[PDB]
Amino acid sequence: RHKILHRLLQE
Amino acid sequence: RHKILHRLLQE
Amino acid sequence: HMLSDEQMQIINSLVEAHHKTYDDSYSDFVRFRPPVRRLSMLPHLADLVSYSIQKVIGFAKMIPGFRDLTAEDQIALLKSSAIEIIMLRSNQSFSLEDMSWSCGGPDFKYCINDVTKAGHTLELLEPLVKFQVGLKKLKLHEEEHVLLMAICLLSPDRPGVQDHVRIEALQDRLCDVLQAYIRIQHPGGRLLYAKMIQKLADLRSLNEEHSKQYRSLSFQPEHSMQLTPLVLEVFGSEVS
Amino acid sequence: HMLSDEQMQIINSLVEAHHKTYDDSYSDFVRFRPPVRRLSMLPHLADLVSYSIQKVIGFAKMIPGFRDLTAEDQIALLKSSAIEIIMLRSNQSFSLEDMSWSCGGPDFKYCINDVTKAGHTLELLEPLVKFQVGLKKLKLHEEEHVLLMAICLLSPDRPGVQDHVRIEALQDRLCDVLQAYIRIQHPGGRLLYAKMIQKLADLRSLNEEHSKQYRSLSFQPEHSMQLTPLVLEVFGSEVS
Ligand SMILES: C=C1CC[C@H](O)C/C1=C/C=C1\CCC[C@@]2(C)[C@H]1CC[C@@H]2[C@@](C)(O)CC(=O)NC(C)C
Ligand SMILES: C=C1CC[C@H](O)C/C1=C/C=C1\CCC[C@@]2(C)[C@H]1CC[C@@H]2[C@@](C)(O)CC(=O)NC(C)C
Repeated sequence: RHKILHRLLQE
Repeated sequence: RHKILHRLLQE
Repeated sequence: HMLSDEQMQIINSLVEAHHKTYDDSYSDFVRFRPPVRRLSMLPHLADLVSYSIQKVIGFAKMIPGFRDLTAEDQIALLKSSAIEIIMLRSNQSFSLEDMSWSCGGPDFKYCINDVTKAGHTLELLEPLVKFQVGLKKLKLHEEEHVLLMAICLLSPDRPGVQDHVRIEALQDRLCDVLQAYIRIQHPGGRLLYAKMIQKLADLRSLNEEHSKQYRSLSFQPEHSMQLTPLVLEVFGSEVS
Repeated sequence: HMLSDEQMQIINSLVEAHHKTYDDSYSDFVRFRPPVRRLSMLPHLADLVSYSIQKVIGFAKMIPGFRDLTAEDQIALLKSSAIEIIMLRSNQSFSLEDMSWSCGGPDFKYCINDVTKAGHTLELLEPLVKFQVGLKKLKLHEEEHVLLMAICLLSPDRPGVQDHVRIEALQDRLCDVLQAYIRIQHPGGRLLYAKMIQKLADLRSLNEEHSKQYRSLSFQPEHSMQLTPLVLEVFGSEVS
C-alpha cells in the first residue's frame, strides 16, 4: 500500500 | 479490478 | 516581548524548507501535459497537482519533528492535508488583478473557467477563489505563510492518525511561534492570528467540497485514467 | 483460387478498424508530456504507450467476434498481447533510413538512444530494432499488416484465457484469410505466410524481454509514478 508515498518519504 | 479496461471495453 | 533562539531556528528551518520546494520561476510547468483551452484542462491540472504533491512531501520532510513520526502517521497527515497545503501554497501565484493563478506566462495563467475545464463546479471554485482573495488580503509575511502551512500539515485531528499527543505537541509549539511572531514582528497584527486560524477552518470546508468533486471524477474511469499514480494514491481512500 | 465474400468482408472490417484507430498525422502527440533529450524520455514514452494502448483497445473492439467474448477473455487477450500489437503497429512509423520511429517532426522522431532514456537496455532494444527492420523488409500490404495484428490479438495460447476453443476458431479463420490473401493477391509471396508466422514467435520473445524491463522500472516507485494509470493496469500482473 502507498508504494509511491513510502518511497518519497524515505530518508 | 481493471477499472479503466472495463470502461474502455464497454459497447 | 522577544522570540527565543528555538523559535527563531524553527522559523529559519521552515522558510528554508519552502524556498527549497517552491520554485518561483515555475520552470517545470513546461514538462506537464500542455494546457488546452470535454475536460480539456484535466491532463495539465492533474500534472500540476501531482507536481505540487511532490513539493508538499518535500516541504513536510523538512518540518522539525515530521520525519520522527511513523511512516503511517506521516502518510495519514499528508493524505488528509495535501489538498489544503496545495490551496495555501497556490496563494503565492494568485493575482487579485486577474482573479487567477499566474505562473509566469499566459499558458500557465489559470482562471475559474480553466479550472471548470478540469471537471470542477462553482460549488468548489466560488469558495476557493473567495478563500484566495481573503488570504491574499491578509498580506502574510513569508514567515507566517510557511508557519500556517506547517500548522495545517501538523493537525492531529485527521482520520488515521495514531500519535495524536506527539503531533499536537508539535502543532502547539508552531502555533506559539506564530502568535509570538505576529505580536513582535508584524505591525498592526492584533487580529491576524485569529484570522489565520479561521483560514484553517475555511480549509476543512474546502477539503470537504474538494473530496466530493474528486470522487465525481475518480468514479468516471475515462477521467480517472487522466490522473497520475501519485494523485490516485494521495487523494485515494486507502487506509494504512 | 479466389477469396470468398466472407473473407473479403473480414478484410474490409479489419482495414477500416485500423484506419479508424491509427492516426497517420500523429496530431495527438503534442498533448503528451514533452520529450526531453535520469530517465528524461520516460514521461513522453509512457504517454505514447498509454495512447497506443487506447488505440489497440479500439482496434480489438472492431475485430469480428472479439466483442462477443467475455470481458474476462477480452482483458486476458489485451494484457498479454498489447505490447506485441504496439510493436507491430509501430512498424508503420519505423524508418529504415534513420533506424528510428519517425512520427512527423524531429520532436517525435525516436531513436535507440531516446528509448534507452526511458529506462530500457540493449537486451530489448537490439532485438526490437532487428524485428522492425525485418518486418519492414517484408513490404506487407496493409491487408496483411492488419490481419497479422488481429491474428496476434486473437492468440488463444495466453495466460488467463478461458474460451480457448472459440478464440482458436476465430484465429484459424483469420489465418485462413491471410494465407488465401497472400496466395491470390500478393505476387511472389510463396514464403511470406511462414515469415509472418515467424514474426509472431519473435514477438513472444520480445514480450518476455519487455516484461523483464517493465518489472525493472515498475519496481522503482520513482519511475512507476511517471507511468499512467492505463499502462499500470494493462502491463500490470493483476488476474481477473
Ligand atoms: C498548485 C499550485 C501551486 C504552485 C502555483 O502557485 C500554482 C498552483 C495553482 C493551484 C491551483 C490553480 C489550478 C487549480 C487547482 C490545482 C488550484 C488549487 C486546487 C485546484 C484543483 C481543485 O483543481 C486541484 C485538483 O484537485 N485538481 C484536479 C484536476 C486533480
Ligand atoms: C507506439 C507507437 C505506435 C504509433 C507510432 O507508430 C509510434 C509508436 C512507436 C513505438 C515505439 C518507439 C518508442 C519506444 C516504444 C514505445 C516503441 C514500441 C515499444 C517501445 C517501448 C519498449 O519503450 C514501450 C514501453 O514499454 N515503454 C515504457 C517507457 C513504458
